[PDB]
Amino acid sequence: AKEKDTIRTEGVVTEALPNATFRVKLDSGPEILAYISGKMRMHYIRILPGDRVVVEITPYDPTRGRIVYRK
Amino acid sequence: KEYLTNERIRAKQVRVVGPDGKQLGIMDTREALRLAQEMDLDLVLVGPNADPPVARIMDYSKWRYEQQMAEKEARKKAKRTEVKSIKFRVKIDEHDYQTKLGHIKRFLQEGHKVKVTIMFRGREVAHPELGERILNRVTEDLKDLAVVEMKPEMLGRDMNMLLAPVKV
Ligand SMILES: [Mg+2]
Repeated sequence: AKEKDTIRTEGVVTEALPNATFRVKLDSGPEILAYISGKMRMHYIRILPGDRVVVEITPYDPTRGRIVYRK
Repeated sequence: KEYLTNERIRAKQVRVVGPDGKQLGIMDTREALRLAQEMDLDLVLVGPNADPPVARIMDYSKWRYEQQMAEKEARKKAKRTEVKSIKFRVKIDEHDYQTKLGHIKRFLQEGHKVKVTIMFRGREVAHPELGERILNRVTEDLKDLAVVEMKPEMLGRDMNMLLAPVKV
């Protein structure tokens, strides 16, 4: 089925954490745990604090996200 | 400081200067040496730049020792605290920051000027702001102990600030 409820909202990176997990403050409002894309990791695209990435968000829990796009 | 003495002298006629700052006249090198011997002291060709290139009786060795003693005091106080450098980084976490701050405080107490420096990599966008966030805060914390002499200043791949202490 792939539930396409996936919330494609932008956020500027507040903070860096390990394993490429990042508190990113959103255009939407909150700062929530959002970890990297696999794609980005593969491509070695270094997320650094102060960047407008696209944090994909689950409707089950927005408090965790997933970074999609390169800054 | 390092002068030319008794048997180093080839200046034929020296405008002789006695033990204390005397003016006897223009004596031959040999004559000057003889005079020195008479007092037992050391005749010092202090200047070949002068008028009849000049040699001056003194206890050269002793004088030098004295100078060194005096100079030692000066030389010890010549360095007398320089620059301690600390390299922060754009990310910086809290305990580390605290540690750094403590170090800086210690340095200030000791008496040294402090290069509060940041090394950078890529991503120059948030860079200066981030630096400010650290550095200015740090300065504020040590406002009781330190004075800003250099502000957020660029070196290209870096950034640098300076904190001399408050009281000399
Ligand atoms: Mg979607």
